Amino acid sequence: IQFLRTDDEVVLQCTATIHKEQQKLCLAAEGFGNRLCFLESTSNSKNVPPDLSICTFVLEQSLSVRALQEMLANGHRTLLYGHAILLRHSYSGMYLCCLSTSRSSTDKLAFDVGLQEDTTGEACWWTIHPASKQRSEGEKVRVGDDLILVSVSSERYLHLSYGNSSWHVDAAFQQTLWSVAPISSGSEAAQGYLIGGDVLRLLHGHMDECLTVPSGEHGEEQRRTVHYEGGAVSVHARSLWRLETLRVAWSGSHIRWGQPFRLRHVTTGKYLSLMEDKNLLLMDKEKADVKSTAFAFRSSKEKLDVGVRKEVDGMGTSEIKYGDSICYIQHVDTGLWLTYQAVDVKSARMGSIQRKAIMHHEGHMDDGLNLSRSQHEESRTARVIRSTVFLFNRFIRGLD
Amino acid sequence: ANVVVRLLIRRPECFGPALRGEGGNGLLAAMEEAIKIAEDPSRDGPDTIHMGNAIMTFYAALIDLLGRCAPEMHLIHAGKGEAIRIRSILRSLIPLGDLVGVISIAFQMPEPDMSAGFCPDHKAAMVLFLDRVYGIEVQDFLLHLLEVGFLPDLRAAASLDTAALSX
Amino acid sequence: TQTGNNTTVNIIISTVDYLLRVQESISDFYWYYSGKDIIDEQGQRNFSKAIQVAKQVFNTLTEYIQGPCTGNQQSLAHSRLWDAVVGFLHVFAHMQMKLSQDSSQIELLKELMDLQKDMVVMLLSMLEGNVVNGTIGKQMVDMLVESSNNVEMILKFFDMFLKLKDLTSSDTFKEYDPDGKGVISKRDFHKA
Repeated sequence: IQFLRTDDEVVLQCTATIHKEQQKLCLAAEGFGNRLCFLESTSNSKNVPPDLSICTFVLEQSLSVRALQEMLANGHRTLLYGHAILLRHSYSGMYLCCLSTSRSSTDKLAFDVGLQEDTTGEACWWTIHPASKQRSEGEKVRVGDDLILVSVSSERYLHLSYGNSSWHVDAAFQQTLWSVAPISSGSEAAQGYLIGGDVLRLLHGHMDECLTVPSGEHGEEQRRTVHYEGGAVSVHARSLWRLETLRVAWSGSHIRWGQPFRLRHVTTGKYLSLMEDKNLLLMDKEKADVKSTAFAFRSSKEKLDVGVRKEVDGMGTSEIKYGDSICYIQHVDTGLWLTYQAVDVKSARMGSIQRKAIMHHEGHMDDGLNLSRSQHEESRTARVIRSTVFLFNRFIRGLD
Repeated sequence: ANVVVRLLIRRPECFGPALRGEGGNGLLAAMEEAIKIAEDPSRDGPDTIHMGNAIMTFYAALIDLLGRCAPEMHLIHAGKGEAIRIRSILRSLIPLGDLVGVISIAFQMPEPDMSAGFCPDHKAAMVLFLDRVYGIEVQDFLLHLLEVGFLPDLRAAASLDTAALSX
Repeated sequence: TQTGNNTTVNIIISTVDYLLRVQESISDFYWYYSGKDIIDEQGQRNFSKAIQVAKQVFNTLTEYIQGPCTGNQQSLAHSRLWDAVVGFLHVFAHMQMKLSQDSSQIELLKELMDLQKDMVVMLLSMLEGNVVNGTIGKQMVDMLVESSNNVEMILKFFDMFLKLKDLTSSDTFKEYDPDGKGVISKRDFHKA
């Protein structure tokens, strides 16, 4: 019943039944480094989580065909069928458009869909149509409605093309159903309050230290180690974290206490995993189990409530702030709590001051985890750092 | 013209499977296969319907429809947007080199023969389609087209003394 | 609701649906008539015909809710009448400005103003049984904040043309040119 307003972050998912197996494939865009889009596996999120950060778009304007053609020949509105929309990528800030070149030799007549900077022309606009006879043009669209996206320039459908390895959405004449899952309703997002899908870091009340990993001077296996550190790391790329929630809809809502969410490292792209024989480390996406990598924030140390909140399909309630919100990390499996150690012996105390973070039952009643969100500049810099270091490391081995 | 293009592209099955699909390439192979089928009577009815000639006529009719359905001679297309879009759709569906190759086949000039095969009228549809969708405005393109598709046919037409069975 | 039968159908909702259809049609025909300040004979006829049709539909809706029947009140409240009426407000706010710059469209302007009067009396007949905290008032303030721009333009129009009956023939303009039938050089009028 909830309508799709403007200036809201939404997700474009679809269902694909290939090889007698159904799957939910999403629309994603890397933005920096490449132009064409690709697909993301929202389903099968048990061992491999989907990168929801790059599968989020925002609707800028919703004009009719006449208004669009008039503006081309030259507000919180409501999305209607038959209108034309402008899908701006939420992260990169570029705009979704229909490219002109071709990549799939199997479709000698289809075009690609990607991102572009300027909003001129008919390529960056997409007209909306229903996928059922019960809704005609001009009616208001609501959540869960199956939609059909048609290019304004090429007059092609945003089609889900099938391939052995080229699972890439293109602009073909065979239609495909697309579901619109809201993330942030664009409503009054409580300033200073914790929002889902945010990139932030942790601090202490009277220690001025942050949770981080070793820098690039050490190997990747040494960067996998986790500890606390102060100083210039307070403003650093390897000190930021992302709360990747488990839901695919409304994941950018007000995060409340107790709900599970993965902790993603923006620089390395890995998650805080835990195997009981050792402490917590960093491990990649291809084996990230939900139970192993799910965490939560408690407001106390007791175990009064664990399975109390199940699912809220909405924006939620503004509960957790950034400054005056002392959280406590709690795993969904072991239920342990953060503890700071003294791994550096007295022989090397005055050198590199690092106190490893071991998660245990008792802990110390002086943690005082204070949230601190990082500006959009810092987040974009850290993610493009990860992307370019990944591409450059692959290039270095491929050339070597 | 606009609604016909819209309907044809919405239901893409109207085009020939040799031209459209994940199988056949396009008009070149279609025309070659039609020529071999027309010459070989093992792929026909053993006044019967020559399947090769019928395939050729179908493709010629489709191309003539697309050509006459092209927007204009750029009278309104110069300042219109939808005309440019329709022209781009037509160009993207049918490649130019395929059309040039199909034009350059140089049918024989025959004691008469049977005209229930590659009729010379099939080339006129391709010529009209080239003129309307692409046109002749490039010197090297015009010269190469004349060289590959017109001089042999022009010689075949000029090589008549009395046996004129095909006007 | 034809109580006594077994498959009752709502005629009020169907009338609202037809009104919404004719409203979107009028909006599209206007989006076609944007930029060109010329209305031909067909451009006059096709507008007057739809104006008469919309006026008749509005009169039918007024008669549906004219008597204080809370049933039809709530039926119009929980329906798609608000979209039709906000579309009509949006098209009026621009036709009122477009038809006034040039002549040969005074008949179209008069018919449109009549249709607007019938529409406003229709939406006024929804409040004859109003309560200080009724739902119809909430919906009405909703459609007002949803079309504040167009209604502000139309109020500016009405205020601008209502501040003229008193601004001219009360203090000075009546004795500027006392010749006979109104004659003005249009330059003394400007300063006036």
